Amino acid sequence: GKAQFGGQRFGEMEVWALEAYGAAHTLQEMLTLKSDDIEGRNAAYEAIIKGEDVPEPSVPESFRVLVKELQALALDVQTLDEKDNPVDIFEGLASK
Amino acid sequence: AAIDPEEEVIAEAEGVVHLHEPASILVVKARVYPFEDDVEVSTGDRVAPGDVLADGGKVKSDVYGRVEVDLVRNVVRVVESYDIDARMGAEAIQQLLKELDLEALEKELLEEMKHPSRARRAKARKRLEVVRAFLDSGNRPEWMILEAVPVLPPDLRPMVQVDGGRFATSDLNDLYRRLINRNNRLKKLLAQGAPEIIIRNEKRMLQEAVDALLDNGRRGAPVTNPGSDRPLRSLTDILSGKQGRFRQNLLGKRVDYSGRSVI
Amino acid sequence: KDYECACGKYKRQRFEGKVCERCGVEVTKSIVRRYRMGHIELATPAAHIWFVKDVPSKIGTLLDLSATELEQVLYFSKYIVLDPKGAILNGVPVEKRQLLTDEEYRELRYGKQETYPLPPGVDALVKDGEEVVKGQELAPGVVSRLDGVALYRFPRRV
Amino acid sequence: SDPVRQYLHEIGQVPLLTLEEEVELARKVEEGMEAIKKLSEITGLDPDLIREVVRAKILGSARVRHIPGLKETLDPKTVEEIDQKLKSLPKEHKRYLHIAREGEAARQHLIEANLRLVVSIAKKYTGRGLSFLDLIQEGNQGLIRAVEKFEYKRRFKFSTYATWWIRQAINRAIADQARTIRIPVHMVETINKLSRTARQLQQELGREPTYEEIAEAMGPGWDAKRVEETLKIAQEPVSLETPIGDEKDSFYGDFIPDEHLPSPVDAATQSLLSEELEKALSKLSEREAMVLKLRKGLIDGREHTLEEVGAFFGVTRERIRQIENKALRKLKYHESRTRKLRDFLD
DNA sequence: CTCCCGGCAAATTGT
DNA sequence: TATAATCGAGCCGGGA
RNA sequence: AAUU
Ligand SMILES: [Zn+2]
Repeated sequence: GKAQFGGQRFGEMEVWALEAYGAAHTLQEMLTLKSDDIEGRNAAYEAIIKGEDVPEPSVPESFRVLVKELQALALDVQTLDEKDNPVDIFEGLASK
Repeated sequence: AAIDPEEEVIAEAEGVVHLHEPASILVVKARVYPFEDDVEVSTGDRVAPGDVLADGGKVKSDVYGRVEVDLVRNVVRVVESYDIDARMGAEAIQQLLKELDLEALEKELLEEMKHPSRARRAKARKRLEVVRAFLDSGNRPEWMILEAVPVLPPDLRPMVQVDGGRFATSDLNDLYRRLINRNNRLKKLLAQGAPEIIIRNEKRMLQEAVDALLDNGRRGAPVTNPGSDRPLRSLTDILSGKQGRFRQNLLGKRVDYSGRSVI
Repeated sequence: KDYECACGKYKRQRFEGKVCERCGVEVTKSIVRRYRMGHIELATPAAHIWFVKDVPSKIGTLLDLSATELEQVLYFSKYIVLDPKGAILNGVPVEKRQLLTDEEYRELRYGKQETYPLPPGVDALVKDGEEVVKGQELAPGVVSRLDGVALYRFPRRV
Repeated sequence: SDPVRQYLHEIGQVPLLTLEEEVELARKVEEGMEAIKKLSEITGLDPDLIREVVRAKILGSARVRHIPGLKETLDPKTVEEIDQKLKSLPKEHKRYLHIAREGEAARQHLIEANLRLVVSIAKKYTGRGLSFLDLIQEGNQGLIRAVEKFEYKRRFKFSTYATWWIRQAINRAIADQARTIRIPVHMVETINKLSRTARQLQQELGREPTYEEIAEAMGPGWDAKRVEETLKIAQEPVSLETPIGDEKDSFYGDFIPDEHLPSPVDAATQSLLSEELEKALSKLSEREAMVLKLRKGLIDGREHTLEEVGAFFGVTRERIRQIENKALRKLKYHESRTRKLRDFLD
């Protein structure tokens, strides 16, 4: 909303449009650097004010929210690599 | 014997005693075993036929039952009853789930798969699909019962001061609080040896608190904040639906570098 | 607060990983309050409602328990027998995974008994300690409903 | 299907006590506690440990668990040992075991027989922020208390003594658990008093009273400022999930900015600032740059006194003041030259 | 059959 | 801490 | 409740 200085909602149907165009990098930007990817949006802004090209995105924070919410439900959600070894998308912050 | 020294009945001289006009008569289905010397079992003990009761082993029990040591009638009663193990609640179910050999049940269910009747084969399949799910996955069935309940990180259920210095907080905090209160009270009631009726009530209330936390409204009346009809928003409600985590923050988002105007 | 413990003994990043002895807080990024989970240790296990109430129930299906049966055990309406210990009820032996009501469980576990009120002033026909058959008369208006040992409750006159 | 209705049915399965039966159980409980006291003397065993062992055998194999205050883990090994040591007593001593056992049994029965009393008291306290079943369990907690303190000799009926303990327990529950932000019971007492008073003032004045009018009505010690601060403290938080007007398509938490995490601009700005600050401090000697960092808190987060910086570099408090001004002066010179740090002053 | 649970367009604004 | 108080108050499709 |  305008009163909160809000951003526009790029909703499911809008994502379908980017998908049908096959615009994968445009879409990924919507999902990360221009939204909830915190590391990405900070780095992307810094690059633009320095004249560099925007960096490749990181994990959307709302996926991390989804993971923890499923843990609160006693469901174990594991991001795995091709070797089926766990990948830590919390970068060591959540493990003792 | 009585409250004060007077009004007591003290035997005037030598005599024998007879009891009359009792308030009520208690008929117990039990066995009575009189004893002259010392009794080796104390009252409340559970006993099977042949167990030694009193007088160094002379007197023993004929039935299965519960020990009542009568120091007035100088008799050891055994109330007919068994040491039966029967439970209620998620604890019983957790036990039955631990006692599952899934390997065996697959074998049994495959044998059931050869039966001519269509329904027999159908139900054995659906069960077998659940059996096989656990078998293939490596999940232990007793995990469907919770012992430790996870707590979501605080920043995902925040307590934040809004602009005016007022506080706004997520409904999950109230759902957890109900849980914690009921769990703690349960611990206290156990340490204080409450009767089973009281411990049972606490346990079923504990189940409901877990139920509202995970999926409120799913079973029974939905939990509400006081003086509001609004169901508290549980973990299931957060994940699912148009307003849920998936269709709101995951398949679509608000974005930066965007604007709007009249065309 | 980032790299700052609660009481403020260690306030900057030179300490990262220290756990303040006084206040007990780790010196790291405050972002972890989005990540680190707590837990509650239940006194009694509690069932996860998805695996109970999501049809066809997964718990019910593994254990061959219907929707009604699983409700009744979980919500403390009925006992379910793990080990009959030779129990028998109504002439037939109690078999494991059988559902018992409260009356059935109490009769099995604690035994069956009954107490009969005596009209005021009326004196008993049988004497205290005396074995009694079912149907036998205890008092002018009192008839016993079960076999067993009769016991005097409160003698008004000795 | 209704948890309350269910509980009401289970309590109705325990018949109420006769005057005789009430006294018998109460009597057996008192005598039983006395037996446990003596068993302590004879055996030299903690009275609580004996009490828990006696209680363990009465309730059955069902309930065996560790008890807090007790020093020993309470498990069948220890309860057999301790019960077997109690059964190792001579006949005249061993009689106290039988008494304690019957005491615990009678206590259980006494409690169970009074549960309907708690219900009728609890029903009156609904609507104060605890659910009916929550009030009943806390009331039951008080009922348990009443059985341990009851003196049957005084000839008062039990309902009389219990009611005090049950009412006390429910009221503590409401004061302790009803608020998301928990408040001390006495403070809760004051707030309710403040409420009652204002309701009186509004009933006589025909309009809402001022803070000053309440402060007078409250007596000495109270001015309007304190009346206001008390009400501020009494404010309960509001749900982040409260729906905003229109369709149910917007929640209140959605309109609240995150003031904590730095914004992309802020992250950029603070980072650039940390980098320019270091570029200027390396242009200072190591000895005079370290003093400035210790004094402004860039190391350790605290702004150290002049005396403390003297101890770590082992010099005089005046010497450390001198290198800070010459360090700061040299810093000032490099700044007038490169114009690097000026724009971060906003 | 009956019942019980899951669905029921998008973006925007306004008190 | 003691008179006595004892049981509440929207339509639709699909799958067991 | 509006706008398309
Ligand atoms: Zn600290």
